[PDB]
Amino acid sequence: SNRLDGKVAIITGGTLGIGLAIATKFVEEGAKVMITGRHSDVGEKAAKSVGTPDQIQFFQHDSSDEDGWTKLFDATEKAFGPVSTLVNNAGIAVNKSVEETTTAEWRKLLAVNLDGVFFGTRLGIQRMKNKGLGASIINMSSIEGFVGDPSLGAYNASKGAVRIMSKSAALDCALKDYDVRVNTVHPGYIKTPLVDDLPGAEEAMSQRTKTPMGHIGEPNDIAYICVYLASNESKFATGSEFVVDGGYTAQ
Amino acid sequence: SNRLDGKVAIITGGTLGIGLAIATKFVEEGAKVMITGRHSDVGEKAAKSVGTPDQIQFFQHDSSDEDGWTKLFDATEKAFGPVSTLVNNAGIAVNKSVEETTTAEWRKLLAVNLDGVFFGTRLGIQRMKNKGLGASIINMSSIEGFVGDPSLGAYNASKGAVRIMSKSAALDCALKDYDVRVNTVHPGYIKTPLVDDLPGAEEAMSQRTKTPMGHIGEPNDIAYICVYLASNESKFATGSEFVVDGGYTAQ
Amino acid sequence: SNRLDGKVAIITGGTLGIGLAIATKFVEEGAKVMITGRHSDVGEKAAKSVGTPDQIQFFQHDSSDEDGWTKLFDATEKAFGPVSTLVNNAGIAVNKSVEETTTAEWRKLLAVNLDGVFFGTRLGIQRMKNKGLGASIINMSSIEGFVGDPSLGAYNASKGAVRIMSKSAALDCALKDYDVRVNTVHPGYIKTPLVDDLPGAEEAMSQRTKTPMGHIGEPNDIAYICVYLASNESKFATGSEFVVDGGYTAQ
Amino acid sequence: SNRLDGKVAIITGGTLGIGLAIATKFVEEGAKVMITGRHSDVGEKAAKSVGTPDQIQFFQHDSSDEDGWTKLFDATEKAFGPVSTLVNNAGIAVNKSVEETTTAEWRKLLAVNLDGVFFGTRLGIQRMKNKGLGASIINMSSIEGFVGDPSLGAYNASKGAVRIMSKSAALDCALKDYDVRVNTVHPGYIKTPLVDDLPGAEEAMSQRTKTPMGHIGEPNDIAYICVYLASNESKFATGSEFVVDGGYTAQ
Ligand SMILES: [Mg+2]
Ligand SMILES: [Mg+2]
Repeated sequence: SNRLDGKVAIITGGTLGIGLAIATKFVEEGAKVMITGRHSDVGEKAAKSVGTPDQIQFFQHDSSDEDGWTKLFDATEKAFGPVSTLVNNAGIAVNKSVEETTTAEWRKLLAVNLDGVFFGTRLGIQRMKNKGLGASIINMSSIEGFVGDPSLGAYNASKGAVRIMSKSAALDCALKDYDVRVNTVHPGYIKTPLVDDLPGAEEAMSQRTKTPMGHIGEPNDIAYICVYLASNESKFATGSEFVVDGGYTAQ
Repeated sequence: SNRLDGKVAIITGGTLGIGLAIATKFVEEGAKVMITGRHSDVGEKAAKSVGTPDQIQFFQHDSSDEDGWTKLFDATEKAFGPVSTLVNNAGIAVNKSVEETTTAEWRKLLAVNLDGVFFGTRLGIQRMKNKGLGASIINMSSIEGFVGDPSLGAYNASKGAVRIMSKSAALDCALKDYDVRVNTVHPGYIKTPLVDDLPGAEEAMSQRTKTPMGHIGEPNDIAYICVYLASNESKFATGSEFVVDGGYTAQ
Repeated sequence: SNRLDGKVAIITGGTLGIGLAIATKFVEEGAKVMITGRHSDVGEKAAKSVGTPDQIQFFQHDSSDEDGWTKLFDATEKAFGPVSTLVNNAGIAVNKSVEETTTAEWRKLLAVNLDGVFFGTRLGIQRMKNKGLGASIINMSSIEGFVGDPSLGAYNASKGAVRIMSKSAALDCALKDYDVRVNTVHPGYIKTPLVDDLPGAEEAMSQRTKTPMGHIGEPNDIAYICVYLASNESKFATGSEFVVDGGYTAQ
Repeated sequence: SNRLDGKVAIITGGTLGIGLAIATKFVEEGAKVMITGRHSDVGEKAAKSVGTPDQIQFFQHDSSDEDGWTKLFDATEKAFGPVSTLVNNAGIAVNKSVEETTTAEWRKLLAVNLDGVFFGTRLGIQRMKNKGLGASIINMSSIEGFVGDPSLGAYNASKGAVRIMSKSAALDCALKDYDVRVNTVHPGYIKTPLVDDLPGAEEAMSQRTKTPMGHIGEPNDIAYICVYLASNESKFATGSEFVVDGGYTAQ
């Protein structure tokens, strides 16, 4: 309770799934939140479901849209004051091996999962540093930032990039005393409506050879590690990877 | 607040420093705690400083003492009910390169830092599994479980061992549905009275080439990640390494 | 001696530095080699400096040029027969933090260091699979695929991406029994004429806080690990990272 | 051919399997070799199977025997001159989870797999430093130094320890300009006569969920990486881990 007192957070892809759970717990611990998403119909319903406009608002945005990032920050500042916390959560996947990935698929995925994370991280550092906010940038990877999957080629590329880029940003921010931390979170498989929509997906992910726990996680498993990283409890963590994966990467 | 509702924790080396901060925050979040340490004079004062006997007690023990482990568990059960949570925190260091380590130094260090962790982990699994406790075993490494230090040879050995042994235990516990998670925590340098006692130590550890933040951490930086791992918030994390190091290992 | 009997290799950025040493040793070990580079004057002179056209040729190419990759594979086949070995070595750097990277610098570095490696890996799998060649794709990272550097933000993103994408491609090729291995090489600092042109650069890179050996490496340190990976000596190695760094990443 | 000109190597557990293939290739590449093993009958026959006494000899030793290590180095010097290269290959396994490991099994496995490697590394540094030998210490781990296995608890502890202790020793040797490199080798599953004696073992280890290549390796896959590490070809490699696993750890 009140673990995020006074924080102001942007969560990209905050209207569904993992993003939405992050938002929900952020609001519960006292943060002001701006969630983003591509569809206003979903976005505005999501925001209202979590709380009132003085707690949480929606902002329509594609994380691959560089200019929209500037608008997003300005809007969040107008609503809630200076942003302290950024969760780069929006992502997409392509279910293809490297061999079978088209160039269009490659660029589309990178623009969200890599360029978007870059735009958010770069803008977040510039806007959040040197303000005594206890600022924190939480970049969503994946277990796919640690291990390959033969049918997630471009996704693996994007998540390996976010992993190491985040260390670079962490170190610069530390060395320059910016009061900004940057860390990555690496979910294993997580049960969401989208997973429920793909027959047999949870069942495959729940095989012991994939997830040793023999079941997949839930959105709140990611929201709780994000609360920790956004909070000043984690003021000495920067440049680190936080895995919450049911044992996936342990074997 | 009440993040450790109903938990019963053993924290080895709980009377000083990082251990003591863990204990303090554990009690604050509603856990019952048994702290261990080598000296009763220090131990009993430490326990009373944190709370009353129905919250926290001391138990004298050297973590390298296999038979004492059994007593420790029995005592903790007698005081507080079934143990749910084990923090293997007790450790020592030897300030020697591998080349310059005597065999006596080697065995002494291993007996605490490796055998002790093994005895605790093995006994913890046996006593905690299959009880619906939400059991959690948190094994203290180190940044020295990731990277070498030329003057910490045996220490590096012990911390690399704990790191991977912990994954083995994690996986067995998961695959057998024991309801026990095992994870490791990897502090960077942390300011304690013992560090304050070694002239120039904090100053050396605070050089940017060591810790990018340009200062070292404090005991509560470790206590907070331990609260998370002991709590059911982290029910999908097992077999993972959690680093809190000021950027040390990021560069 | 004759460690690469019968192999046919493409080495991108093969006209200078690391690439040129790889090419030199490849030819010494009996491979046929196509080197690429941006300047025809340089490339032709480099090929002739190594051997005759029956051993080594040049093909002008920018590794970001998708169509030109098809032309390079066609050309190499026409000269030497079916390609067995690809070294994705071309790369560029931007000396900027994430915070200070322009979008143009981001895209230009990614086009070479990431898209180019994708284009080469994808086409290499297509062309080399299922031909009993003992095919091997060697993707040049860097130490910057393991650790961050505060002033190499885009470069870190690109080297992280190559690291994990290469595991994805390894796994698919193994699972499909393609007779293609994929592995990464991670040089630390290496002395080249370009380093020699920057006063003080080698000395800085040779500080013990950077390279524990107290000096930097030479192009042949990367050529020898590449001969191992290209040869059938490494037939059981796939999806692995091979680091040759003077200790940089060990501390 | 002549890749180990002038070298003098000790290989522990050199009479069978991986060790014997290392010894065979070492001799083929011009090294002088002392192999160790427990059974004199086996050892003498193995040495003679590889070459003559001017190329290779046997010394009976249990790698847990501290004093015998001094005797082994003395003996090797007397036969061949100053030792340049040490391969710490001897090891044993216990097929138990952490939970089910007796203390006796723990101590017996650690004495060989951990203390023995310490004793060899320590004495090797002492003996090989500062002699212009291009000295190289190659510590055999395993994939079990990266990932856990639920039924190899003590083995995982020992392989984690060797992994990181070896980085400590690398760093000290580099920093002190000792002309000693230390690196680890991490085999995945390898076909030997001992595997062949367990019905079904190879088939199980060859499942794609274990080894993506769908088959296991052979002793020469580990011998070739060891020739690279022992040779001056790898003069800039220290403190690194070299994995040869058929993809095991990539997924
Ligand atoms: Mg795995
Ligand atoms: Mg480092």
